[PDB]
Amino acid sequence: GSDSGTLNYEVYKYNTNDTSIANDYFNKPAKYIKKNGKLYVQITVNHSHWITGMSIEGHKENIISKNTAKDERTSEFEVSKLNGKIDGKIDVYIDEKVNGKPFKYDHHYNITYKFNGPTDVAG
Ligand code: HEM
Ligand SMILES: [Cl-]
Ligand SMILES: [Zn+2]
Ligand SMILES: [Zn+2]
Repeated sequence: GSDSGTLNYEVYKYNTNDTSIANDYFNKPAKYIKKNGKLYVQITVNHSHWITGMSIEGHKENIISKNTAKDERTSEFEVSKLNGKIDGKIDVYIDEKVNGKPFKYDHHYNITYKFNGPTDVAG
């Protein structure tokens, strides 16, 4: 195997096998890195300015890069596995026009990640 690379994943509605409304805001694929004996994923979101916070498996995002022009950011999370489901949280805050009409949105959600990374890279 390889201790770094890309991995496919999907974001599911919490504790279901259904695609989350959140899923479109997550760029695919992510990357993974194994370092200091631990496993990490590096996930890029779009509409970054709408997503005020993220955590996975109880760990808050560590923002490693931002692209202000594309309204994207890349966040690193420690994970217990590269293949399988891990619950996470996302905070969303929107206050701007949608189709010309003011829209406001302020929610904190649970989500379930399904990671489809390699099975031969252990912690
Ligand atoms: C204009 C933008 C958006 C609209 C109109 C919208 C609308 C909705 C609606 C109607 C629900 C169902 C709530 C319920 O029935 O209780 C929902 C749930 C949800 N939304 Fe939002 N949403 C928007 C943006 C976002 C964004 C940017 C994210 C995250 C990046 C997000 C993440 C979620 C999550 C995680 C749920 C819970 C159910 C699921 O996982 O699909 N939404 N949204
Ligand atoms: Cl979490
Ligand atoms: Zn809030
Ligand atoms: Zn809410």
